[PDB]
Amino acid sequence: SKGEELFTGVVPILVELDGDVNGHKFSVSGEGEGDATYGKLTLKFICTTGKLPVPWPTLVTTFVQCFSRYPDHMKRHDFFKSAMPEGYVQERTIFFKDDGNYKTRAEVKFEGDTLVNRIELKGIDFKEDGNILGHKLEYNYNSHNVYIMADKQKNGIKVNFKIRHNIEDGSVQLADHYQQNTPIGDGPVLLPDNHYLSTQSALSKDPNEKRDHMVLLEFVTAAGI
Repeated sequence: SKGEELFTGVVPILVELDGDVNGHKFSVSGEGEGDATYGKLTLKFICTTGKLPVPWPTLVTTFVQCFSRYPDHMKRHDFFKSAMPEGYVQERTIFFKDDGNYKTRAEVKFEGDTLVNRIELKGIDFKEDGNILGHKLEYNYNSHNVYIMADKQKNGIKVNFKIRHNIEDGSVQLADHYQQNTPIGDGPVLLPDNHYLSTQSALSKDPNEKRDHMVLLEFVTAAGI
C-alpha cells in the first residue's frame, strides 16, 4: 500500500480538539505514540482550558484507526493506512440516549513525521442534569466491535457502533455512533469488504499531573475476515 510503509515503526501522535458543549467551550491537547505493528496506542490528553465540562470517557472515540493492526491476510482491507499520508476526514454524530448529541469533524493526516488528529466538536441538547453534564459516568471503558463497511459512492467507508458507558449507579449510558470517512486527497484508497475492529481500552491518571487529564491505552485489531 501507499501508506503501509509509514506505519512500520513507532509513530508520534498529536491530537488537537476544540469543542463547545451547550455553550461550554473547551480545548484539549494530546500527545502519544502509535505502533500499528501491535495495534497499540498510548496517549495523554490535557484540558487546556482548565476543567473538562464533559466526562473524559465520552471523548475517547473522538480523540486514529490507522493504528489498528491488520493481520497479513486482511491488509487489502485497510482503508485507513491506504489514505496516508494525505489523510482522511472523519465525521461523526454521536447520540447519547435520552440526552444530547455530539457532532464532530476531524482531519487525520501526517504533518511531517507526526500523525495529526485535528478535531472540531459541537454538542447540543444536553441535559444540564443528565449523565454527561452531571458527570455521572464512571472513569472506565469497555471493549467494543467497530463495524466497517465500504462507501462506493463516496469512495470512503461507513462505520456504526454503540458504546456502553457505565454509570455510577450500576446503570448504562448508551452512545450511538454514526461515522463516515473520506480521503482527503485525490489519490486512490483501498475500499474494504465488511469487517470489524476489535478495540480494547484502558483509562488511567498520571499521579504527577495536576491538570485535568486522561491517560489512554488501547489495542486495536482487525477481524471478521
